[PDB]
Amino acid sequence: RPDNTAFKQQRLPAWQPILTAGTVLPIFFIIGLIFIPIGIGIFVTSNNIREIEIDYTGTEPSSPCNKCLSPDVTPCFCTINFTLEKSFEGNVFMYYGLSNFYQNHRRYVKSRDDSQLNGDSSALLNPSKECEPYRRNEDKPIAPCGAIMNSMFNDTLELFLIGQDSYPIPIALKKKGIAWWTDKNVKFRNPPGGDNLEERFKGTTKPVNWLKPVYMLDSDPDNNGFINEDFIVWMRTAALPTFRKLYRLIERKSDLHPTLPAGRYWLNVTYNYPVHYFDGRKRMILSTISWMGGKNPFLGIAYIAVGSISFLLGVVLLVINHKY
Amino acid sequence: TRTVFVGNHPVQRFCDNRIVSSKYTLWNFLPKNLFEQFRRIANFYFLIIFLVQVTVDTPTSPVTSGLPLFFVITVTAIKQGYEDWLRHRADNEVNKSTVYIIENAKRVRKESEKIKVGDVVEVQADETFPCDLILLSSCTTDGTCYVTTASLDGESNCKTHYAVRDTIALCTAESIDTLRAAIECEQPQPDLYKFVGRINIYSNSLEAVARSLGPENLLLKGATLKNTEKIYGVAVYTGMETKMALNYQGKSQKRSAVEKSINAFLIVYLFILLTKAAVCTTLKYVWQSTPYNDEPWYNQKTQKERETLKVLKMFTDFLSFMVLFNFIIPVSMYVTVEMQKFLGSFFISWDKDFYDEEINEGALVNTSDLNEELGQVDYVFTDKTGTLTENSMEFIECCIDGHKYKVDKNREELFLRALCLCHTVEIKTNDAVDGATESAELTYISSSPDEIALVKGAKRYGFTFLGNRNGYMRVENQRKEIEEYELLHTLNFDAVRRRMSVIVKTQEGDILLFCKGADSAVFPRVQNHEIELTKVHVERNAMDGYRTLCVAFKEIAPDDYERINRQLIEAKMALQDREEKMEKVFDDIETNMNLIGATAVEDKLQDQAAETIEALHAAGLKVWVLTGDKMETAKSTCYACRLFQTNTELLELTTKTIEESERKEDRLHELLIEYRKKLEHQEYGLIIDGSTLSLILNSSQDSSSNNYKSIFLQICMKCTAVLCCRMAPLQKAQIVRMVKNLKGSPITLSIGDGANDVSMILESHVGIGIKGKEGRQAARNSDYSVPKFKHLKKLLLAHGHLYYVRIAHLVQYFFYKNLCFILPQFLYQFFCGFSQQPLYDAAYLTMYNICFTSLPILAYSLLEQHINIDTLTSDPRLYMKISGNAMLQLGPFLYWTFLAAFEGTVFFFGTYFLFQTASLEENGKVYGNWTFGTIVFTVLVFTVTLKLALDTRFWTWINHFVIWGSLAFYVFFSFFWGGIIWPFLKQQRMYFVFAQMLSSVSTWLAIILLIFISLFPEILLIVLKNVR
Ligand SMILES: Nc1ncnc2c1ncn2[C@@H]1O[C@H](COP(=O)(O)OP(=O)(O)CP(=O)(O)O)[C@@H](O)[C@H]1O
Ligand SMILES: *[C@@H]1O[C@H](CO)[C@@H](O)[C@H](O[C@@H]2O[C@H](CO)[C@@H](O)[C@H](O)[C@H]2NC(C)=O)[C@H]1NC(C)=O
Ligand SMILES: *[C@@H]1O[C@H](CO)[C@@H](O)[C@H](O)[C@H]1NC(C)=O
Repeated sequence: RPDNTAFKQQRLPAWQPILTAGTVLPIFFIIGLIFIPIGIGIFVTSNNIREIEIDYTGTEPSSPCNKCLSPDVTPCFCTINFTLEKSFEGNVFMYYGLSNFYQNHRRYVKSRDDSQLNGDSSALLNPSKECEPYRRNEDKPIAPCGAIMNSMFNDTLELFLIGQDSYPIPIALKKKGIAWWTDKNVKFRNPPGGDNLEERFKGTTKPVNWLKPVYMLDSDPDNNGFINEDFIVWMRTAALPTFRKLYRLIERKSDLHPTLPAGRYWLNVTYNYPVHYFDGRKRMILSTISWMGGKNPFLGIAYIAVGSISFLLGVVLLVINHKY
Repeated sequence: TRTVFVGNHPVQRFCDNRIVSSKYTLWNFLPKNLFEQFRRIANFYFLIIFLVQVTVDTPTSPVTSGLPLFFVITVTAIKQGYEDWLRHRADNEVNKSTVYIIENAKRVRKESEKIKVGDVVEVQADETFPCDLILLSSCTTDGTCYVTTASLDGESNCKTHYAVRDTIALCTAESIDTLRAAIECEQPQPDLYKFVGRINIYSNSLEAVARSLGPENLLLKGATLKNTEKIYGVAVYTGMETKMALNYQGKSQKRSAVEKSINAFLIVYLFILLTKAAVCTTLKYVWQSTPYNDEPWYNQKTQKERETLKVLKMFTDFLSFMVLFNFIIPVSMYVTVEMQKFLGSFFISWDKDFYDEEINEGALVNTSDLNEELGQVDYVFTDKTGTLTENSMEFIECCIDGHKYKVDKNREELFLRALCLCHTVEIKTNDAVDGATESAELTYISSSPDEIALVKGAKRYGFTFLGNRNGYMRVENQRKEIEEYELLHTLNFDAVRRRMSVIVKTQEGDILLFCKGADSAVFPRVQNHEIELTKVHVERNAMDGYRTLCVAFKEIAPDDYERINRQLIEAKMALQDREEKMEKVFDDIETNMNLIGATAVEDKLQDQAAETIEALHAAGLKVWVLTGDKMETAKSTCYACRLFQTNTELLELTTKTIEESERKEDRLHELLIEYRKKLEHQEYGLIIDGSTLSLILNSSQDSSSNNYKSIFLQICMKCTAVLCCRMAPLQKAQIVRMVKNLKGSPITLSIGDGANDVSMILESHVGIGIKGKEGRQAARNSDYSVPKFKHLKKLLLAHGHLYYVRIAHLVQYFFYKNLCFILPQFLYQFFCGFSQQPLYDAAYLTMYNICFTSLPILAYSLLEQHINIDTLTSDPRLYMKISGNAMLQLGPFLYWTFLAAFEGTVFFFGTYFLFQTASLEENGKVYGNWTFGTIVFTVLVFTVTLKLALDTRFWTWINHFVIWGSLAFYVFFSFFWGGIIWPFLKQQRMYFVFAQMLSSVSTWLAIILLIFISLFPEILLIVLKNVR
C-alpha cells in the first residue's frame, strides 16, 4: 500500500564504488608514472632558459651610477656593463622588476577610477571620490586620476651591443603589444569623440608627478591616450611586493642569428624613478620564454617531489601489506 | 471549577470558538519571524557585520555581506512562512463549517466559529464535532452513540460513549424548554482522557439530581461521529480551551546531541576570528612602526585620514579585520541544516518495512527533529506485555480452590460467574450470520486483552457472557437461562492498585463484590488461611511463563450497602482530585475477599522479538525491561526473548530475598562488589521489584557514608541486561530519570505499547510508541511510532545511523568549507602592507557560500548511505557502535581543522612560489593580483568539492549532477561575470581575469597539482584504513 517508488524507499540506482586497498594501491603507482614524466619534462624546459637581472638600484659605493642616487639634475644617466655568456636564441623579453614596492595596498589599489579610463565622457571631467589624494590639483580634474596611474614608472632604459670596435651597436626595442589585448582595446579607451588626442582633454590636466600630459605619452596615435602600453602595464597592480612588469620585447629577427649574441653590453638608464626612499631596489630582467613561461624551478621541483613521494609510499605499502 | 448552563439561561465571560492553529498573522509576520531568526547566533552575528559595513569605511562593499545574509533569510522566511500559511487555510476550514444550533425551538445553521459556551449543538452522522460537547441525548433511547477518534490520536475503531440518563427522553422534544443544568468541569486539562464534571438538572418544581459526569460523556472536538443518526450536545469548552486544541505543544524535547556541537564550534570560531584579527592587527601597528613604510610618497594618505586620532584609527582597523574575515563563520548553515531535516525526514515514514499488513498502516514520525538522535541511544527501555508479546491471550489451565478445575457446584459455579462478570467486554452489539460461524458473531471489543481471553475462556466452559442489555448483564450458564445481572458499580482498573471490581446484585437476592488483580495485590486482602492452598499453583503457572490473575468474591450485606453506595457516589461528585479521592473510597472497600480461584493466561512472542534483542546487544546498547507482571513470568519471557543466555548469574532483589527493611543492602553490597566488582562477560544480569526499588531511591538519605542509591546505580552501568517486574505506572519513570542523570547523559530510548507507558515515553530522550492492540495513548505521545517491535531494529541501526553520518559529516564539512576559503585572505595580509586587501574579488565572496558550494553538501546530506542500507541492518556488530557521538567529538573536529590549515596553506604558499616566475603565459605577459585571486580561488572550489567526491560512498544520479553541476557552473560563472557586466559596476577589475588564468598551460599544472597536494593528506587515510 505504501508508495513503492524507487526514491522514497531510499534505494535509488547507485554506483557504490568499492574503494579498498587492494583496488587503491595502483592509485599511487599510476601517478608516479605520469607526474615524473612531467616533473622532469618541465624541469628541462626550465634550466634551458637563460636570464639576467642587473640590479641597478644603486646604494653601492662602487655602483657605476651612484652619482645620481642622490637628488641631482633630473636627466641623470647611468651606464652598466654586463656580459652574456650563452647567447639568446628566441625572441627575448625585457622586464623591469622592483621590490618593497607594495603596489597591493588597499589604500593604493582603490586609487584608480576604472570607469574613467574606459572613456566615459561625463565621468571624465569629474572623477570619482576614490582617487582622492590625487583627485584635483589647482581645483581641476585629473585625466588618469589616482595614485596608481600617478606614480607611473618613468625612466627610459636602453641596451647597446659593443662590437669588436668601441662603437656600440644599438639593440632595437619594440614597445607595442605588451599588454593583454583584451584590456588594451576594450578596457582602456580614449575619450568619447575627437580627432586630435588633445582636444578631447579639455578640462582635465596631467597628474601631479608626471612631466608631460597624457596626450603626449607617444606620437603614434595608436598608443597615445590611455592606450599607452607603458601606461597600461603599469596599471594592472603588482600582485606582490617583489614583482616585475613587462617593459619591452625584442622580436626574434627572421634570420638565424642569436637575438642576443654573447659578450658584454652597455645599459644606460635615464635614472628618473627614485626608490631609494622606501628602501626599494630596482632591476632589469632579460629573459627568454618557453611554453612554461619564464624561468621558474618550482613547478619542476614540485612534481618531482610529489611524483616521487606518492610512488614511494606505494612501495612501503606494497611491501608492508604482503609481509602481513 | 467553571460553570455552565444548557440554554445559557439559568433558573462574554468565556473564550470564543475560533481555533487559531497558526503562530504568525497577516500583520506581525516580519516583526516576529525575523526576531525568531536573528536571535540565533550565526544569523545575528552576520547582522552586526552588516551595519559595521554600512557605517564604517570598510574593504568589501556591503553587498558581499548583506546579500548572503538577506538570501539565507528570504529562503527561510518563505518556507518557515508559507509552511505556516498551510495552517491558516487549513484552520479557516474547520472553524468555518456548518454546524446547526438550537436557539429557541430553532435548528439554526450557524458557522462553527460562532458557537459559545453553554448552548445546544446538533450533529448528524459522519460529521465532525463542533467542540467538546456533553452528549445529552440521541435519536434513539439507550443514550448511546459511538465515536471514532481517527484524527486526535489516530485510533480507527468505533468507541461508544453514553448520554445522561435524566435526559435521554429529550430528543426533538423541545429540550430548549429552559432546560436546567449546571455543568461544572475542571478547568480544561489537555490530558484528553480525564474529565471530571457534574450536572444539576432541575425538574418542573424542584430537583437537584447530582448526575456525575466522566470522560465517557465528553465528545472531543474532532472525533468523527459514526453509526448513528444524530445527537444533541451541550458545549462545555469552545476552542483554544477544548482538549484537542491544547495538544499542539510538544516542542520541549527537540534538543539533539548534534545541535549543541554546532554551538560549540562557533564559540570556537568566534574565538578564532578574533585571534585572526588581533594577531593580524598588532602586526600592523608594529609593522607601520617604520616612518616611511606607510604612505611612502606613492600612496599619500588622504589629508583627512592623516589628522585622525591614532587610538580611534587603532579601532577602525580591528573593526576592518572582522569585516574582512567574517566569512570564517558559515553563513548558509542555518538554512541547509534545516532544509535538510524538512526535505529529509519523511524517509522514516515511507520505508515500506515499517508497514504491518494487519494494522494497514506504516510508521509515523511525530517529531521532525530527533531524527539524528537515533544513532545515539545507549539504553533501551522496552516493555514486556504489549511490545515483546502481542496482545492475543488464550485462557488455559485455570485453578479454582487449588483444585485445577477441568467443588462441582458448591463454589465452582460461582467462580465462572466471576470470570464472566467484572470486566468491560462490551460484545459486538451488531449481529452477524449465526449458524455458520462457530457460535455467533460474538466479537468482543475491549482494551485489556488480559480479560478478553478470560471471557473466551469461560465461553469454552458452561457460562458465557453475551449481555450488558439495558443496565443489566446476560449470561448462559450451560443452559437456556439469560439470568440477567443488575450492574451497580464498575470500579475501573487503576495500575497503581492492580485491581478492578464489580458490585452486582444477585438477580434474585443479595449483592456480590467480584474482583481480580495481580496476586501480590489481591492476597493482602483475603482470608489468609486460603493463600498457600492456591499460592503454589499461581507459582507454577507463572514459573512456566503464563500470565496470572486471582479472583475472589465478598458477599456484602444490604444494610452495609447503603453506606458504601452513598460513600461511593459521593466520592465522585468531588471535582477536586476525583480519581484519588475516588480511588481511596473503594481502596478500603476490598477489605477481606473470600478467594475463590486463580487463573493463568499464556502469551506469544512477536516475529523477531527474540531475534532483535539478540541484535541490540551486538549493537552495544544496554537493553532493559520494565514489565508489570509477576517476577517469575518476566524471567520466563526474558529467556525466550533471548536477553538472558543460559549462563547468566542473576542478581535478584525480589521480595523473595528482601522481606525486611535493612536486609537488602547487606545483600546489595555483597553481590555488587564482592560479586561484580572484583571482576563470557554477560555472566550477570539484574532483577528488581516495584517495592524493593522504592526502598532504595526514596530511602537513600540514611547511609550518607555510602549511600544506598549511589551504590545501586553503580551496578546498572555494569549490567548489559536488567529487568524490572511489578513496576508501577510512575516507577517506570523514576527509573529513566535515575539512569538519565548518571555519569554524563546516556541517551535513553524507551518504547511503550499502552496507557501504562505514557509516564516514560514522555520522559525519555526519544520515545518509540508501538501502535498495538490496546490503544494509541502510547503511540500518540511518542516521538515516533512503529506498528511492531521487529521494526525497532531497522529503525535504530538502518536509520538512526544514517541520520547521523549524514549530518555529522555536514556540520563538519560546512565549517571546513570556510576555514580554507578565508585562510589565504589572512596570509595575503602578510605580503601586503596589512592593509586588508581582499585576496579574492567580491563576486567570489558572496557566491562561494550560497551558490558555488552550497548544493554539493546538501545532496550528500539527504540521499547517501556510506554503508549500503542492507549491509548495515544485517550486521549490527558496531555500525551502531562506531558512532557514539564520536563523529563530532574533539578528536575528529580538530582533524578537519588541521586539515583546513594545511589544505589552506598549500593553496596560498602553493601559489606564491608560482609567482616568482616573472610570467606564466607564452607571450611573456604578466599577471596582476586579481589573477592571484581566481587562481587561489579556482584552486579552492575544485578542492572543497573534490574533497567531497572522495567521501560520497553512494553515487546516485543526483550527486553526479550536483557536484559536476557546481564545478561546471563555477568555470562558467567566472567566464560570464568575467566578461561584460560593466554597466552597473564601478571597478571592471575582473574584466578578463579568468579567461587569461586558463590560457597559460603552465597554470593548470599548478592547479592540477595544488589540488593533489591538498588532497594527498586525504587519499592517504583511505589507503591507511583500507589496509587493515
Ligand atoms: N481486567 C483485569 N483484571 C485483573 N487484573 C488486571 C486487569 N487489568 C489489568 N490488571 C492488572 O494490571 C497489571 C498490569 O501490569 P503492568 O501494567 O504493571 O505491566 P503490563 O504487563 O500490563 C505491560 P503494559 O502496561 O504495556 O500492558 C497486571 O499485573 C494485571 O494483574
Ligand atoms: C618620475 O616620477 C617620479 C615619481 O616619484 C618623480 O620622482 C620624478 O620627478 C618628479 O616630477 C614630478 C613633477 O613633475 C613630481 O613628482 C616631483 O617634482 C618629482 N619627484 C618628487 C621628488 O616628487 C618623475 N620624473 C619625471 C621624468 O618627470
Ligand atoms: C648610454 O648613454 C650615454 C650617455 O652619455 C651615451 O654616451 C650613449 O648613448 C650610451 N653609452 C654611453 C657611452 O654611456
